[PDB]
Amino acid sequence: FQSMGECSQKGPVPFSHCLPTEKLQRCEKIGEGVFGEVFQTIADHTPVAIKIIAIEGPDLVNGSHQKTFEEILPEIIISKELSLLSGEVCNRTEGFIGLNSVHCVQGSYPPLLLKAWDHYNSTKGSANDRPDFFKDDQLFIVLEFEFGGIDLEQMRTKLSSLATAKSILHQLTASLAVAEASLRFEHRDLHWGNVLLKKTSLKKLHYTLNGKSSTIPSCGLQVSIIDYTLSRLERDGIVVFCDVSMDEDLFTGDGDYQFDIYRLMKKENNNRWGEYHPYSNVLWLHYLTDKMLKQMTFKTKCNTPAMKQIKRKIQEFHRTMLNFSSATDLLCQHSLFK
Ligand SMILES: Nc1ncnc2c1c(Cl)cn2[C@@H]1O[C@H](CO)[C@@H](O)[C@H]1O
Ligand SMILES: [Co+2]
Ligand code: NA
Repeated sequence: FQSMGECSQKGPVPFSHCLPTEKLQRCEKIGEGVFGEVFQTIADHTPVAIKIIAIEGPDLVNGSHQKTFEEILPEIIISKELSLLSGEVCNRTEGFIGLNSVHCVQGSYPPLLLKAWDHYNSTKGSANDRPDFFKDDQLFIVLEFEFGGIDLEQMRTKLSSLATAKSILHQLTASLAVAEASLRFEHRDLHWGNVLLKKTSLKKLHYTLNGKSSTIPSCGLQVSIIDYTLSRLERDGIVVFCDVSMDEDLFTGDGDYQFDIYRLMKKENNNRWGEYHPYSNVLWLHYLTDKMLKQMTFKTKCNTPAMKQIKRKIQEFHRTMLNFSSATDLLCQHSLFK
């Protein structure tokens, strides 16, 4: 059965099942990675994001081998578990992205998606191969997500002030804490492409951690965490994760603190990726705080002592947070969030 038993179709479906004519025609490419492609479209007046990953074939795609179904299952499972936290009671958060559906699709790549791919290449430039070489027996996983807004990297020059950065860090820490508490979750790849920002009219956002509800001032933005390709969690003691113990390349990057975080995770976990080490979530939050202070540039600087104090408190968070054991420890004990 398709979509984890929430679609009545059995066996692979064509692209047109997921992308009927008007939905396909409205696709625009919004992102990419070695994994594949991300398109935005609209259905029932509501934007969605469609992540398309080739699986099970022998061709290199963007320079790498395609995952098998067994290899892609963890991202599918984790996407669903994290989405479901929006509807839970004891441990509840909307800070992970909604998952609408997941399909296994068979076919060559739609010409209309190639048109969108071309437009992105012509305007932004792509690091990927044009995905025009797939045959009619090719399998894909198509994940349809809630549209989460714009990634923090693309918002480098677009945020109002460091007050907004504080909200963003609080939202991220709370979401991670709730997922720790519910699922013994580690994201493991929370670079600034994976933090999405969308406008909200809500003044406060709500979460529940181990039965205790609280709120976070939004500063007009709702944060969504995406991309569970490297993530880990467990349910009733059964662990789902990406075993990267034998990966060379993941640990040899340079030129950004991001690449150090991979090495620092490996140090923390002794290269045993099945274990639960929620300190990895602290390391990613440190990397994001570091981006907030060193790479983000804000429309309004910290011009008054009250704004300079927010800046100082974020600097203080940066210099103290590595002494906390988990996002839960940070949320519950760090002075930034009191
Ligand atoms: N649900 C989303 N809503 C909005 N943008 C999204 C997504 C996803 Cl998933 C990915 N992206 C974009 O694609 C890139 C590669 O994954 C990300 O960095 C986002 O820009
Ligand atoms: Co379906
Ligand atoms: Na969200």
